[PDB]
Amino acid sequence: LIATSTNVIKSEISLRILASECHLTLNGIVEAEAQYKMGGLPKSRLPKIKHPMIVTKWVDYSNKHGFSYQLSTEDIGVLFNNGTTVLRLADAEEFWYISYDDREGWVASHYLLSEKPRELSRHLEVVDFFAKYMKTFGREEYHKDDVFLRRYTRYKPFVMFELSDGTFQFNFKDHHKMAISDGGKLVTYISPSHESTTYPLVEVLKYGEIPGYPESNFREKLTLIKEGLKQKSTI
Ligand SMILES: [Zn+2]
Ligand SMILES: [Zn+2]
Repeated sequence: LIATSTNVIKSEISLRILASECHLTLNGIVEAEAQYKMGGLPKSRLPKIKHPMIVTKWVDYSNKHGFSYQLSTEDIGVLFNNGTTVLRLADAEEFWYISYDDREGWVASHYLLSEKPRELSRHLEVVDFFAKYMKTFGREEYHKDDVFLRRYTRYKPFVMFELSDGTFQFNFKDHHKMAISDGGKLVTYISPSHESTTYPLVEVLKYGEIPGYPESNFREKLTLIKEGLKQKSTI
C-alpha cells in the first residue's frame, strides 16, 4: 500500500493515540478471524449492534486552505493545514475548535457562531465555503456522541478515515464502504445506494460475505483493511 496523501500530524502524543486505535481494532479483526477459524466463544456478552458515525461526504482541494468532510450527523468538519479542526455542528449555531494539546493530544473548545472569536474569523470563512459546498467533547447530552476526523489516508484502492471515537471507515473504488467499530468487533456495510447495515464481524466471516451483497468482495476488502491498519500502526 502506497499512500498518495494523508494529513500531517505534528504531535507525537496524537500519533501514539492514533496508532493505539489502529493496533486495537486490528487485534479485534484478527481475534474475530480466530473465532471463525478455531471456534472459541468469548465469555463476554456479544457486541450490542450500534450504527457508527460515518463520513458521508468529503473533498480534498489544494487551494481552499483545508480538507473537508460531512458526517452522518450532518456536522461539517474542516481539517486545516496546520492540523487544527473546526467542527461545525449541523444546527449551524455551535462549533468546536480542535487543536493540539501536550497532555491529551487533542483539545476541543466550545463556541457559538454568533459569538465567534476574532482569532478564528478566517477559519469560519473557510468553514462557510465548505458548508455551501456540502449543501474530547465533554459529557453534555448534546455533545456526548460528538466525533471528528483525526486522520485520513488516500490509497489507490481505498481512502481510510480514522474517527475520534475509534471507528475506522474505508471507502473503496467500487463505492462499497465499510466501517469497523467497537475495537474491530463490528462491521458496518454501506452499499453503493447508501443502505447501511451493521453486523458482528465474526458473523460475517462465518457467512463468508456481506448479507445481501455478494458482489462486495468482502474477503479482499478485509485484507486491504488489515494492511491499512497494520501500516498506520507503525507511525
Ligand atoms: Zn497490544
Ligand atoms: Zn453545545
